[PDB]
Amino acid sequence: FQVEYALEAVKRGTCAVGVKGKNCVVLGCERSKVSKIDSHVVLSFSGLNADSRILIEKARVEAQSHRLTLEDPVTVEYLTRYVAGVQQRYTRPFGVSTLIAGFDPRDDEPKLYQTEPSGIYSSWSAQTIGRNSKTVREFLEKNYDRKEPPATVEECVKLTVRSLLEVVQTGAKNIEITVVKPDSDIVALSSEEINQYVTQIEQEKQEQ
Amino acid sequence: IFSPDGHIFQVEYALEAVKRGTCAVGVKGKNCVVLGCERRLKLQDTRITPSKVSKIDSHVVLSFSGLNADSRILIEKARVEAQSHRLTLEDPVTVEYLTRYVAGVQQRYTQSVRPFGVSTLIAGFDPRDDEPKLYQTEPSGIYSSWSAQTIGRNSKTVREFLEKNEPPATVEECVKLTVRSLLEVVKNIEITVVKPDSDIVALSSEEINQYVTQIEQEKQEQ
Amino acid sequence: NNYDGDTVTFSPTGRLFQVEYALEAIKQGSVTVGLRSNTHAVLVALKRNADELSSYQKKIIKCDEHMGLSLAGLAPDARVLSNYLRQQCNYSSLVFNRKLAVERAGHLLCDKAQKNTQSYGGRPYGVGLLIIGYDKSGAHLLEFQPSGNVTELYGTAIGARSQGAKTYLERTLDTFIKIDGNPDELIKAGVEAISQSLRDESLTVDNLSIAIVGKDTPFTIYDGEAVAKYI
Amino acid sequence: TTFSPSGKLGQIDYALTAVKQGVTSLGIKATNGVVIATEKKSSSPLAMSETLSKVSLLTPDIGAVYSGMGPDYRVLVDKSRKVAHTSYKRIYGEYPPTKLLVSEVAKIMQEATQSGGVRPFGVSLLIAGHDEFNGFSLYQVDPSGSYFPWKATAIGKGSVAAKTFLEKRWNDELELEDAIHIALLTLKESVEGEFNGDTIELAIIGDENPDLLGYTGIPTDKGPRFRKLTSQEINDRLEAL
Amino acid sequence: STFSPEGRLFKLGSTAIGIATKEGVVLGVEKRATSPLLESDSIEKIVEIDRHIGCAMSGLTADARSMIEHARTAAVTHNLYYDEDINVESLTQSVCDLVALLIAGHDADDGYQLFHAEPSGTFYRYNAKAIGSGSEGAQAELLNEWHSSLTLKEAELLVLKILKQVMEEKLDENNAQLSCITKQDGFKIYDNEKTAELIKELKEKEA
Amino acid sequence: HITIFSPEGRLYQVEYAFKATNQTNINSLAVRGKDCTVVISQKKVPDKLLDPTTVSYIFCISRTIGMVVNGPIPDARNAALRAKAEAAEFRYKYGYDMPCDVLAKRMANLSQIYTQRAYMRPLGVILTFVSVDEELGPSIYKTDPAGYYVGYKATATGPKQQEITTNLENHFKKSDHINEESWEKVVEFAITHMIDALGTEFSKNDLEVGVATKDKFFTLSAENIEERLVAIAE
Amino acid sequence: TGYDLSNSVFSPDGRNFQVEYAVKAVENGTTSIGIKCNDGVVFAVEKLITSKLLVPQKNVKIQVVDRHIGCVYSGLIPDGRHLVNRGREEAASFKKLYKTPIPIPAFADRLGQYVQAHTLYNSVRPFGVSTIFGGVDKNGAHLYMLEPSGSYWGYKGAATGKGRQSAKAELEKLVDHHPEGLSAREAVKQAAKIIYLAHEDNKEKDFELEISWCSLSETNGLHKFVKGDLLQEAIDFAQKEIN
Amino acid sequence: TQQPIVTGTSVISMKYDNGVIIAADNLGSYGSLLRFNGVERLIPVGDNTVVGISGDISDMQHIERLLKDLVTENAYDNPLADAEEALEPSYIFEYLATVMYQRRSKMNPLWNAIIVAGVQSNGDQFLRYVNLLGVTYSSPTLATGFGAHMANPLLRKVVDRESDIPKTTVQVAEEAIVNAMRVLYYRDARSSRNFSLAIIDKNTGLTFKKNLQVENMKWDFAKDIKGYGT
Amino acid sequence: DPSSINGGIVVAMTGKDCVAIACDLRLGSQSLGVSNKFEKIFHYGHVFLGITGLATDVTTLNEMFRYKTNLYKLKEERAIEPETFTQLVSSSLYERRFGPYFVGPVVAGINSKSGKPFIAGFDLIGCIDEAKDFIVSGTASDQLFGMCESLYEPNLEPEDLFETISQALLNAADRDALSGWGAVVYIIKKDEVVKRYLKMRQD
Repeated sequence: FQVEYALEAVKRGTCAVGVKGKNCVVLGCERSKVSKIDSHVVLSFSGLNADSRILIEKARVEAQSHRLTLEDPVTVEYLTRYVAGVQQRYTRPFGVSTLIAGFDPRDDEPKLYQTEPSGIYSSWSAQTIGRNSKTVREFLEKNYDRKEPPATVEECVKLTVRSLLEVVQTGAKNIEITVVKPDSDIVALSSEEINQYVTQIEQEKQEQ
Repeated sequence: IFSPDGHIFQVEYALEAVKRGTCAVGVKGKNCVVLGCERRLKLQDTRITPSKVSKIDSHVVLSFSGLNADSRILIEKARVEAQSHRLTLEDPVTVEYLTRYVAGVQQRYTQSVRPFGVSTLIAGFDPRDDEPKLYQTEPSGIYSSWSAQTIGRNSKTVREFLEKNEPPATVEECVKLTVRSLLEVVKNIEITVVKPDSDIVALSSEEINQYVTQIEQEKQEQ
Repeated sequence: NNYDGDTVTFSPTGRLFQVEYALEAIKQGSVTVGLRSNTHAVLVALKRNADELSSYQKKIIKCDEHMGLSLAGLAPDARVLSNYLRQQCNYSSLVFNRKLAVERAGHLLCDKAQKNTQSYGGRPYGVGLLIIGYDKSGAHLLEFQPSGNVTELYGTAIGARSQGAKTYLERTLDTFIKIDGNPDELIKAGVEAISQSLRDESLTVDNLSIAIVGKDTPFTIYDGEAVAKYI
Repeated sequence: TTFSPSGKLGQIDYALTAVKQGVTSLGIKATNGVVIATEKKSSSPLAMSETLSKVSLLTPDIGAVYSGMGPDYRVLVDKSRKVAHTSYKRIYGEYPPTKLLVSEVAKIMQEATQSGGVRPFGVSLLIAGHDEFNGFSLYQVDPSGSYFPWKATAIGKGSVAAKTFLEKRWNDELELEDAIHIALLTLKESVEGEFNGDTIELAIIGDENPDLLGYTGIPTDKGPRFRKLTSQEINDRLEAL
Repeated sequence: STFSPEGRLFKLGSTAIGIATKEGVVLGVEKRATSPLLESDSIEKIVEIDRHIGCAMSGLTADARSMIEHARTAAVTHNLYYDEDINVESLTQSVCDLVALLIAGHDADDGYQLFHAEPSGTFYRYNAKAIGSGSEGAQAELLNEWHSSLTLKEAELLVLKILKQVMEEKLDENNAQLSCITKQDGFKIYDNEKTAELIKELKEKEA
Repeated sequence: HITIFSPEGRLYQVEYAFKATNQTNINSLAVRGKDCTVVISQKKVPDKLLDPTTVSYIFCISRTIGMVVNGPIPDARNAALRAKAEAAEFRYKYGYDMPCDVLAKRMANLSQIYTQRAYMRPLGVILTFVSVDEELGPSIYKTDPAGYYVGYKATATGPKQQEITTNLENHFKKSDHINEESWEKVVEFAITHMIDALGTEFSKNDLEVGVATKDKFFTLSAENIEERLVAIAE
Repeated sequence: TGYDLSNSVFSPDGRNFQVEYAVKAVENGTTSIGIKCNDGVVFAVEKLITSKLLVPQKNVKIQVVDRHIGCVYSGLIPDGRHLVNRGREEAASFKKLYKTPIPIPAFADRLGQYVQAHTLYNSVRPFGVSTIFGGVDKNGAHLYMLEPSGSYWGYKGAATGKGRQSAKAELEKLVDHHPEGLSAREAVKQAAKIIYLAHEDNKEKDFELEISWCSLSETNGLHKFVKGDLLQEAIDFAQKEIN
Repeated sequence: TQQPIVTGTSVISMKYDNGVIIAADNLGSYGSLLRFNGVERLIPVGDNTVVGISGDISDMQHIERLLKDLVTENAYDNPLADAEEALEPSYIFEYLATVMYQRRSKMNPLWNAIIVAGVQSNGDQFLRYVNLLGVTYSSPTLATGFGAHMANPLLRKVVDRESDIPKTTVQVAEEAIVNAMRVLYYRDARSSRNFSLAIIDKNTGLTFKKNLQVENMKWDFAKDIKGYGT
Repeated sequence: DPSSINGGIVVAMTGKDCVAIACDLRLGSQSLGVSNKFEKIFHYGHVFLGITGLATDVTTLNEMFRYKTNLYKLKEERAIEPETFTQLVSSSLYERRFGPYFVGPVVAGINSKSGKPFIAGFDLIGCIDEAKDFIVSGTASDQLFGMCESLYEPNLEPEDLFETISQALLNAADRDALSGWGAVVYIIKKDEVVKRYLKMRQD
């Protein structure tokens, strides 16, 4: 039941949300958990942040070692596989689930993945991990459409903030947003930007 | 090994051991960081007894609570790493970097043997900057910044006092706030003033007495 | 009881429960019969299938032209023991050009199996083996058990309901050891013996596996069409 | 050795109990020296009690006494000597100060408190020593590796009574001979059996002893500051007592 | 690590089915995406071990993935050292020498084979097999339908019928997936279009 | 079940190891002369099929050091082999013959190691080393499973340790070493204390005698024991 | 009881219970004996015929070490094989460093250290065999018997196994009847008689008698097995003495 | 070993119609100093095998110890070891060759050349050579050191090919061997007058004629030589 | 030669109650002069360590002794004294007996407690060369020995100590090919340290 208890530990970590658009992938977290592994890829986690440090450092070291062994940088698939492989090897085990998102080298398709204490990983168009992941995932299922995907960075950030605000108490002080864009154009939304979008959605939530 | 429902036994019990240890207090100012400890016996040698506040490098100090025996191991680990960083890079460690290392060493003993029953406040200034720094750590291996924080057996009480007690302006207000937190919770107090340019000094018993008598006169006034 | 769970614990009566349960492991397995004459040694095995759609387990392992063995119990332990026996015989051939005598092989397997029954952390091999071979001293047949005991025999049967086969072999001992100059009658006696251990089942071209080694016979395994003449 | 639900280290308290079962040992700091004292029990009248000394030299400036399990003290002492030489004197060409050697001994005992397969040491030490910089020192080191400096202290079965007596007697202006007098009185009050120069033993961290240096002609070298008081030296003081 | 007094050492997953024929071997797996957001294309319940060997699994848990990597390394090193593709039974032995598994592939030694690991790690060669919670119902249909002259065309519809019979949702080219190994084409996975037209063939058979 | 502190602070496993020392039910004595040291120990041969020459608990550790063990003979022989190895190692490493008390000290340290590490049990034996030291003269050093050891003026061990100890105490108080002039005289003296304390007269087969002298530790044979017994009868 | 689920434990009585439970394993083994001659030593052992399928006179249970040491044991037979293997490599090492064949007392010391070592650690089981061994060296013939506890003594005659009590009684009567000692030729027949008498209280099953011996005169100091004419002479003598 | 210090010079052997004859002198030379004259370099390993060794004498004694250990360990748990499953010449030679080649590979070679001569249980003569490098070969006649040049032609004149073995009797082969010893004594500076000779015969077993003398020396022509030139 | 490849000079002298340590500033590769700012005098509290020889080893030992002396200062709560520092340097140099640094160090300082001037020198592998008058190391060891022997005399006050040591270094460097490009002289006292840069030939 060791991995079951590790998953119970995951159930008490802060929630993290990811959304993939046509040209953007955006990660949001309740009040930076989203941390850069390589110039083009990031990792987000929920659970024991103490145990997350080893996973983050191993992932970073592996990304640089791959860039050193092969001329090409790591793909998001490769980094997700390595995170799963390490997270298995300690089965006390790490009580942390993770998301991995970014772009492949000289790529144009945003990637997003989720990984589990079981070592299971799978690609997701939008996914949540943490304490209230079930409610946020249910909310996403009725607001995201595979046949009508987000088109622009604005849509991606709006959808992420709206999903987090479902349970978050006060967005301006209780959520954070990072925007990952092709060719290591990763950026983190500042306070004024996030507040702009939050107020834009607030003006509509009050109306129904 | 994890407990059912996601707890971790030994870390919880190390937290209990920290909670039963003597207190350590900290206050960060606009221009300085002040750490305070209550010494909490008539034959114990005061002249040479070590202060709870310890230097980890020329610019950063560590204060601890809980098991005294484990504090030595943690402090020597931190000192060795701080000097190794200067071996590899010219620049001395940042305060954030040092608190991160001590969090890692605390964590590694929880998954590897028992956890250290120690929690710490870390204060200092970056090697060529001037902003105040104050950080905290606990056995789980997690850290956070603070404006003023405390650890130990009086924490449940003095913590709300410090919340009640816009950062303070000048070192006189910093030491005043520290000593007033120590006295308001109930003169045998260590006070260490950390200033940029590696000026780390502990206030003498007579300086403590001056501040304490001034604050008791203020308390008499109401 | 409290002495069952560890291999390094004697019971108050001096028994090693953890090894007797390994013997029960062979008692779980299907029957395999072995017998010898002065010139030929024969193995007969009743294979098992997990399902009607599934093929049968190979219960005869060929070491080389002069030696081979059959299994009863946990197959993976048989893999390990057989590859160790292969290593020993191969080492003997490389270092001495010498055919590893069957008794030497039997005692090497005994020594290896004994180690698991004395040191903590190791598990007794839950498989028993019948080993046949032909060397400068004639045909041989050995019985190996988890406890490490190795016994040289005229004939024997290990596995479920092997007691009837052993009774038949004991009854006919004075006969089949006389068989000379031909392997056919020895294999016939072997299949007659194994037939004693069948309930709600019968020998068939798919159940049965036969092997033989001798003066004029390098170790050969008969199966499928080849065994039809003996069933 | 693991935390109990109450936050206490489980087996350390048992080591402290074993120490409490040990015979009384004392330490007293004078302004110009340090005294460490202890009564030595005997297994039988036939045993040569003079064979074993509970007080032992760690460095020519540092000495140690204990209460608790004697064999543990002996192995901890030769470990302490080994570390004091290999780890400090081999490098710096000088013996470690009382603080540093006390820290290393505390580390030795703490490793057992933080490692599996080994029980903690069942001895509490009083390590008296002297330094050119820190001056005279007296440290009590517990089974847990926690060590604290004391002006005067007592350990063993007589701990509380001896401590309450020292609290009365000790003052900031004791000379070494006054400290020896107080130690003799305190340990006599705690010994239930016979009390004479052979059952008690004393050592002092005092002024230089060139008579014990064993060689002459080097003005710089000073000689041991630690020295045991012989049976006759103690008998002289008990007679003058 | 301890025997019971009976001589033994001290099912809920997703279903996978496979059929072996004189013409080829077909494998099928329930996908069962847990959310419409989940990338259905990223559920690889069937993977290649070698250009003529594929493995269908109840679930690609990391313990399964380590075994996949070990099997792939075994096949590649066999090719490196012997300049020949690994035989299916040899590969199964190497993996055993290292979850419910259907190791299946082709070679010129024994033709077309399908292997299933019994709980004790002993691989059995099968004509047809199913695993997962659906195996209990599937086994009777497999015993009923398999015949020595079964064609690959018929085997595909057989596996699809088993999936339809046991699955919780109406078959389509996304919620279920097929793969086959053939002497000429090697191991290949049926694309969504081919799976779709096979589903329409199944519907036409039903009609 | 292991060498760890009970809540009382006692090591029950070591205490049990002490009790194992009486399993053999044989008593021993060591006494110091002016110039020699003597060992008297009971040889009890329960079975007539045994070879009495091979039934022994006195061990020749080095040229000068002899050892006497009470407790199970397997542990006694393990300790004897270890002591022989330590003595040879010391002679090799430090260039001179091992002192008796220093060997006692390393054996005590080694025994204490078992008393702390839970990996291995203590040896249920009590070792008594005897020598005429190159510097310190006659020496007796009894060692305990706890890792405790001390020199002795005279020593007795076994089930009836207390009676022999009382007799030795009375003799010493009525007279630190035995005033006899030759080793035979002190051997006879120790045999007489065995006779009186145990109230039993020994045959030449029931006694073992090891005599430590300058550069020679040796064990008396049966006929030498008979010589000493007849000298007592004289 | 308690205090007997582990090997490296003393009970409150100071008793290693696991070693005693191992000893009780020896008490279930077939009888084996050894007898010292004037110029040699003889070994014999019962071999129970579990069934007629056993090949006669090929399942040997007496083992040689080096060339001058003979070993026989009762109890867990593979444990005895393990002990004999260790003894063989110890003898090889001794003959490598030095050149004289390992003296019987030295070999006994080596085996006692090895067996006693198995009673020290929780992680290893005690030997389940009591082994009778001996041989001829520069100082004549020696006979030793070594118990699971690692204890061993030199013996004039030794017997271990299920029938050890009656064998011991008859060995006592033997050494009493022959005050001048036995010759090898006499002792072979005598040990055959002793083994036959030992089986009489274990006569539920058939048995085969295996004999071996080493002597200065009749083997020139090398361990050898009783075969052919002498073996049959011993068998007829034993059966005549039983009839 | 990197250099041979004390060495035995040469061993020769040939196979005749019923077995093998092998001989070697008893002198171990410390450089040019004929230091030790009592060395035995023919090592019987059974009634069917004898091993002749040349080169470093210390390595020869090591190899002799290895052969003794082979004989000792073959008898363990081998009730038939004295009549069948006994050590054949082939097994001895194969073990020695494996050891020699392994030592060579580790750059720690045994500086010896070994001739293993004997008869297999089927009666076929065994005669093979192995040296420090692991080089092995068989021939009707074998020799080591100066024997490979001086003696070997003399033996080959008797048995030049496998067809000549059945034509060669005991006396012919022994005369050839003794003449080869006499020639080697004449012309080999490292050789000695005393030599040992061993005969293994498929019928009569191992005969081991030790400390033979070189006889019928021819020196009487030396009286007529009057130095260099005139 | 690793010791001659980079050149450089170091010299130390003892005054009545003060010490002076001085070095040249040239760094080069035999013929070619590379830098004129390679100061070979390092200080750890109140004790000064000059190091000549292979420049990579000079830097490596500067880092090593910075680390070790900082740890000493922290865990001792007091600065390392010249004698203790000399012992530390000797032990650290011998640690690589078979892989030694190709350097010649020179320690100079004033013991804080006794207040007595102290100087010492070393070889490649830590042979302590404690001397009471002056210490010399570098490519111009011969020139400096002769010059200091001629000029030095006991009990020089700080001004005359400066003049003597500066003249010795200047005249020694002017006769050494691999030394020069200016020099720096430290005058060390019980309460202050004065660093001065000397004018000299730039060839």
